[PDB]
Amino acid sequence: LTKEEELLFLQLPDTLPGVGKLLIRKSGRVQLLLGKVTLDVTMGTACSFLQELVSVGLGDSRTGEMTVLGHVKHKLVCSPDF
Amino acid sequence: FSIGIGDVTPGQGLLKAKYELLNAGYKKCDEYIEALNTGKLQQQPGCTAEETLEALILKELSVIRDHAGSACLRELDKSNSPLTMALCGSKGSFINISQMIACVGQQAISGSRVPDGFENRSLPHFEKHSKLPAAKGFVANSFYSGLTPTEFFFHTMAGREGLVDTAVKTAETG
Amino acid sequence: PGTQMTLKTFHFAGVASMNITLGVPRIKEIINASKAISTPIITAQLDKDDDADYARLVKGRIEVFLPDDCFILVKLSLERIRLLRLEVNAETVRYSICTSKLRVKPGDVAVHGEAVVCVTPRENSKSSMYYVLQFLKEDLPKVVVQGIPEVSRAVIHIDEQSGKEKYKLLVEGDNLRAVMATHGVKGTRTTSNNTYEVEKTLGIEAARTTIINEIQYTMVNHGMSIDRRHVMLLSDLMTYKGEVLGITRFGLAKMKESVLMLASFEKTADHLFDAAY
Amino acid sequence: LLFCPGCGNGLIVEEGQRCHRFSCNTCPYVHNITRKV
Amino acid sequence: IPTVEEKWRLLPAFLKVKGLVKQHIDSFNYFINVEIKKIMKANEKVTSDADPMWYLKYLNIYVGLPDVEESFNVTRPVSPHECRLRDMTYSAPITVDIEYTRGSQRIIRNALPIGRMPIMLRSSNCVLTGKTPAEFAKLNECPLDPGGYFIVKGVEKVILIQEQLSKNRIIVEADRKGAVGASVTSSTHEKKSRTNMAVKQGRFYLRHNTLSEDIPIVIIFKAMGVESDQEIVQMIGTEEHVMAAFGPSLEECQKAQIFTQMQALKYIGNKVRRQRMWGGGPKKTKIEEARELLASTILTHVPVKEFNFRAKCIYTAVMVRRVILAQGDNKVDDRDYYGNKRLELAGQLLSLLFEDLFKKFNSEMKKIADQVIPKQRAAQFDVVKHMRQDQITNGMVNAISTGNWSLKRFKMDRQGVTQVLSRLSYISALGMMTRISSQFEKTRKVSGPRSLQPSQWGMLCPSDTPEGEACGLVKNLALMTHITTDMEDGPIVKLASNLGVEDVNLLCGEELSYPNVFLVFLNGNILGVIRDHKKLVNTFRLMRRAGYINEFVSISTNLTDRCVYISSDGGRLCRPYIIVKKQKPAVTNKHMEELAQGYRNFEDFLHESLVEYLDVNEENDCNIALYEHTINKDTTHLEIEPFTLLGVCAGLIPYPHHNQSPRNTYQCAMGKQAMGTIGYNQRNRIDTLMYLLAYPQKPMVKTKTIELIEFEKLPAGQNATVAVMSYSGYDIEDALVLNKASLDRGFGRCLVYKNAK
Amino acid sequence: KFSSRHGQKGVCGLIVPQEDMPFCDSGICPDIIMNPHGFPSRMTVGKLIELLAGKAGVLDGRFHYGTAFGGSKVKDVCEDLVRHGYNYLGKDYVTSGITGEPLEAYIYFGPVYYQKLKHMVLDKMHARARGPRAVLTRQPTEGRSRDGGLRLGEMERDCLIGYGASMLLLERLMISSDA
Amino acid sequence: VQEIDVYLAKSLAEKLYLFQYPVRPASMTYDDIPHLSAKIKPKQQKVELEMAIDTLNPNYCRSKGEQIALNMDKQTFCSSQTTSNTSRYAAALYRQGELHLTPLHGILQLRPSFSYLFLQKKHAEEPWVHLHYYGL
Amino acid sequence: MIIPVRCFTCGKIVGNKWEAYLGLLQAEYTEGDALDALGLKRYCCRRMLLAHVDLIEKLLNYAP
Repeated sequence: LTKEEELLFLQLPDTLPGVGKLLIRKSGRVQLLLGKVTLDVTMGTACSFLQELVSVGLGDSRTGEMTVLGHVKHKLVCSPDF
Repeated sequence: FSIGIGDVTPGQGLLKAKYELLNAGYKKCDEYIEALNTGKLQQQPGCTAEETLEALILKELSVIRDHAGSACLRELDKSNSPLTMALCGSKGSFINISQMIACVGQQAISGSRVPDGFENRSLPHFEKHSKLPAAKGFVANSFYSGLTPTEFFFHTMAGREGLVDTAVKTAETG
Repeated sequence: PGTQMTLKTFHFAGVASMNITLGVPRIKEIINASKAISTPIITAQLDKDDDADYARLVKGRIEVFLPDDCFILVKLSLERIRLLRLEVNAETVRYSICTSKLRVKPGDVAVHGEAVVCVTPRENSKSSMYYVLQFLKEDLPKVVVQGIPEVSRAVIHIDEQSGKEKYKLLVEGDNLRAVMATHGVKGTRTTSNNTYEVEKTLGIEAARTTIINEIQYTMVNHGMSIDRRHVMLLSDLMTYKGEVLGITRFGLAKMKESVLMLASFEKTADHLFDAAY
Repeated sequence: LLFCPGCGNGLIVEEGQRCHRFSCNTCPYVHNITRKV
Repeated sequence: IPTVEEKWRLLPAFLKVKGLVKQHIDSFNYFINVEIKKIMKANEKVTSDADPMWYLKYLNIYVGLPDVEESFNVTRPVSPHECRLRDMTYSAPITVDIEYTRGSQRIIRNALPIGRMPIMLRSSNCVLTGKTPAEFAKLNECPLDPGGYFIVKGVEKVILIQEQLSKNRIIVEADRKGAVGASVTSSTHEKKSRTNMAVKQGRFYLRHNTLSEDIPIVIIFKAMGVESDQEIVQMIGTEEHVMAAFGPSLEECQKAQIFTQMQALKYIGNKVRRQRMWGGGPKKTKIEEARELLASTILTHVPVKEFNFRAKCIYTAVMVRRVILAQGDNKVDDRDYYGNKRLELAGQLLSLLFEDLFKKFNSEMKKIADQVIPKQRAAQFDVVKHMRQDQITNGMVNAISTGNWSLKRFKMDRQGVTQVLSRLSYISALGMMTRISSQFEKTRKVSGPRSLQPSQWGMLCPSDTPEGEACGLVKNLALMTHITTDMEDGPIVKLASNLGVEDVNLLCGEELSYPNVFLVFLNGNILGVIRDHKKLVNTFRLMRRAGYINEFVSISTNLTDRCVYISSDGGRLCRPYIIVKKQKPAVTNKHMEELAQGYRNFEDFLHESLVEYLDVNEENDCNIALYEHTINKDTTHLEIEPFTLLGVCAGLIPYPHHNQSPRNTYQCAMGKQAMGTIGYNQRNRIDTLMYLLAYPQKPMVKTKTIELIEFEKLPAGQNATVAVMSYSGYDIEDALVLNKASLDRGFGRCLVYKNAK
Repeated sequence: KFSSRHGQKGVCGLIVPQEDMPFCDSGICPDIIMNPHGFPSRMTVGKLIELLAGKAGVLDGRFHYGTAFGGSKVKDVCEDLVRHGYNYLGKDYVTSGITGEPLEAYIYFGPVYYQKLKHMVLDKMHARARGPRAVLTRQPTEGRSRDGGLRLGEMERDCLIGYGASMLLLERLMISSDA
Repeated sequence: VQEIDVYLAKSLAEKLYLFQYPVRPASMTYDDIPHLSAKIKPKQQKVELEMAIDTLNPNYCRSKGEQIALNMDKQTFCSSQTTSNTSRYAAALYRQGELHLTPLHGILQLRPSFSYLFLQKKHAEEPWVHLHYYGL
Repeated sequence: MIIPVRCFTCGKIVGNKWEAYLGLLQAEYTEGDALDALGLKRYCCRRMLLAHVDLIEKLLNYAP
């Protein structure tokens, strides 16, 4: 993939509770060696930018202030491959 | 009269004239089929030319069957059955002393070789997008050395003409 | 003879294109003379006794760019494509687009467009601001490139038959008199394959002979040669009143024929009860 | 051809009589235009 | 031992649990087993509208088996004799316990017969399963009868298997005139027909089930509001041709008007024809645009089952893009392709009738309840008044006998299904069974679907045709071709959420992107986004191939269109195949000494990626090879054996190589009726045309498939010395100078019986 | 009715007695007889072989297989016929009962497996004495339910009227059902 | 082999709501967010704003809104809500040195509403809104 | 059902020779040689024993 300072958006397959690490391998096979050693060896996703998102964190302006922060980058997914 | 088997066995001294012509035929058909991706010969003429490497391969397999037939009807010793049921219009013809000796090919569907019906290939027991005298029906085994299960299922699909021909014949005539 | 043989006659025909079209079920079309016939094929000769080029000139005689915005309509591939397809002109395109400027919807005549060497068809000012729609479609298609103004594709037969080189026009569009201006021609040998059209376009016994030969094409396929006097008798049945109303399977407006055939609508139904009441 | 990017609606006229400019229906905005096929 | 014997001794391995007839018995076993409980889930729960809520509730409806097992022949147990002589019928009552929500509170749970199940002879409830050819004496019957046929007033009624096309699936044909996107969906209920059309020179409309006219699509997309018509066009496509071609429809809609949902949809609010049911909308006076939109939850009428209409939106927007086949003149999708035709089978018709008879009885119970309000007594719902019991009997028997599955909820009054087993031998006793019957084929004399398509090499026989009218229209499902009933879609939903299949509510009309292969059709059900087909599919295969999800879940990867299906629904044909492992068949030349003698118990060649089950589609992906002897190293599966396209009634010729196809069609018709030994019953039974022989002889040039039928213990013809000789003008056009002194010495007796009743 | 296992459905033309049928040299005379005119135009060569693996499987005790796309070829069967004393081709050397001297051209033999179909000429005994036109339903004896015999339906009377003789047609009219 | 580590950042992501725009791809256009007049709901956002239209072009045919009402001109939005990958772990800001996971709330798409004529309990009442900038 | 007493095309008597093979298939010759120790030196009777199906036993299993 790419090694930059984007503000990405992951997907992770749902693991009920039975620090992450993008320990990228060679040849681009990017992996995720995570505690409870399961290897969510995953990324490379269908693109975007027909949608120009905004990653607002709702500050709850009824009590706070909302903020436009992280508009959009190349979203990511995970799929624990076998 | 007694048609035994030797009435429908070609000699083992002129089986050659089928194997070598199979080699030559498949060779030239492969040459052209390779060509239609590069086109050094070339089609266009024909007009069209996409499946006008159909007419040429059709008539190459026709040359194959004509050669084979004429090999089915030369060494037949004259003291023979079906030879003596086509020398006399009695029962059957010279294109049935050939489907029983050398080359029952080629079947068709509608005056055209077997279409697809899996995507870009006729049968799945083959390779994608690759027309040839095998992936689009062309039996090459005489009913003596009968056939293979990719030459039977291209036989009950031109066979199912004489069962649909003689079954919608009585649709308009009735 | 429509019932017996269909096997070794319509399938060799193995395997080639170029003029082997129909067999026995053409009997249905000849008898019925139905207008839903999908083969209105109209044969006709040409400057026949010639070479491929000699007749090819008349063959060519027989018979596409960016539409824009900001007060401009379109252009044309008026380049050597037409000059190597068929003799037409940018002025011919102007003349055609002048004709109703559309088919079946009220476009304009606009008198006129194409004020350049290549057509500038002058999308008429947006009086009907509704649509650039017709402004695009009505010019997009062919207007001077159909060769009969109502026809499917023309055909050419550069074929060496009867020893010499024959050259025909297997046109597929009704009706005859399409061969008025085929300055070939060969007008003596102009023919047809649709009974009701040749009824009005050509002579009466012309249509009788066409019905004779039409059923004598469904039987040349292998073996079967029924007696010519039989099809002669059928053709005589076709043309009692001269004006050719061939014996159809549902009825005829020919009072000297048998009125029994009229009732055979395949078959009797409630209509006879309604007529009885 | 083109979409009036204000409210995501359609474009209407040529207007080349004056210039390239528009009054997109129901999207009360103006853009210019150009270059169909 | 050799390379070969392995692949030709997989037959008695799979021909025991799921073989040649046993699809019939499997389907109906499941339909006795669980699907009846499924239909029980359509409980009553509505019956007490004008009442203190005296609802019924079926506790557990089983076919004589709630808490019971020996209720499977409830006429004081009875064999098929005592049903083929006394003319009685099999019967097991579909008993149930009920849960009166009674206001007098007596919740009565007596086991109540609701009718009778005509049990398929030799199902997993009959008294003829798990028994030896010695136990087959007290039950008067052969061991080797086909089994799977019903008992209809002493008449053996089989159920021909139909070929009804797939539901839930677009059918993008291409008429000679224009394209037709006709998604003939269903919901197990009705033939809903929400077809699109390329109607008038680039003008798109919906001949919905009801709607009064043709509705311009852009207004339809308004009806599931995507009102930013920019979104409509970008979703339909992003290239030049797609946008331009679709343009006219948006232009016409806007020229009419552009409104949101609360307007420009009264344009369809009143233009609706299911408004024709003004009397069918008695309550809810709320009826107009907003209210056929409230009832537009059923304006699903399609596989996709959401309440926020984005699912139906994308369905219409892939419809609209797979009707404009990018100048849909070169692209053609043909009907007769056995990935499309899904076999509805004896059990499936019985399941329709389960559904409809229980619902009809419940409806009449509801009517009685809704009239019994004046009755101040306890028997508003009581068993005593609940007395249509043993009258589902008559419905079932009438259906199986007259051949009429007369219906109202499913829009089909089908007649012509059930027939009588042609017991002229046990050869035609099978050939009658294992027969598939065609369907509409709009003009059946238009012989398009009459020639045998190459699209079921295997799964349907090549030469079984009754010349005449039923050629290519009655079909012998003639061999190894296993069959699927239904699955659970859940454990593919999980693998979709995991394996890299996005949620479509995270993206917009990017869906013209060639890296983004985005057919994910979980049985028509909606779609799945994510790219990387050539990993999702391959890891999904290589996950089911190792003991996980049940080996039937075929997935096609076509590249002309972005096709990646997940077809896990019924009607699918199948076949077993040897896994090549992409280099060498995974049977290793030494499974024989496990394939034959001891262990690898069996079907455990399916839990080890050794041999696996295809479909038509997955065959359209894979690359099979006839023999090992000519594998070329790109093959995905391997043929178990060539001789199982020629099937049970058709693999009777010796050396079917050398004959023509017409000759084997003739024989595979004749061989059926030919006088033969009906088997072992014969004398104990009574039946009309028992055309026995008296001195029959085994074949003597036999086929490895003559043995497997078991019907070489029961040969159908004398074995005759024969010359090839022309005697004297009587032989001539296929005539036989049969000498006497062999008719005298018994060559070819007959024992024509008949029957007076 | 006979069948053959090869869609070769002959019928008993003659029924000859034992003494007239040809006998090879051993003593074998046919049960059935075909004539070699069903083969060369039907091309069932799956029958010239079945008679090889019959006569080679019994003369040796074997019990042979010709299975779809497998089987047992012609060479081994030929050698079996050799081992028990016959041709490669299994064509016997017959003399003719009628006159008592060798047939000039040899005569194929060996076991076939003739099936014996339904639809005989005894279940198909049918005839009609008279047909009047009744008063109950006012019908002649059409098809069944009155007798067996004929039914001159559409194409049948279409042929009847298409003869070309005047009072042949008149007679057909006058004798049709009633006059 | 960049082995960058992913913080399971507990920095409150309950606030995080992805907003999507299947509206503005034409020229990398954005809202130039303020333009506030801001109104937002927590459930089915229905973001209603001050997307006031530019003025350089000739008057933008203001008679349109003057036909009924435009009071500059709000181009408001109703949020097409979704249930989606937000609960997978729906990531956030990622440097090449650090990586902060934060699990978002339900993503919501946004689209203009075309206002051409049980959230009302409190969710529809909630729009007291302030879209503002703070490096955080 | 039972054994033809005569070889339909030979004449030889046969029915005397079925309770010897069921005693000569357990001395365990090859069928082709249980049918040479009893006389059958032609096509005919080899058919008439090799090809026949003794449904007698299995039918009589439940006769009454």
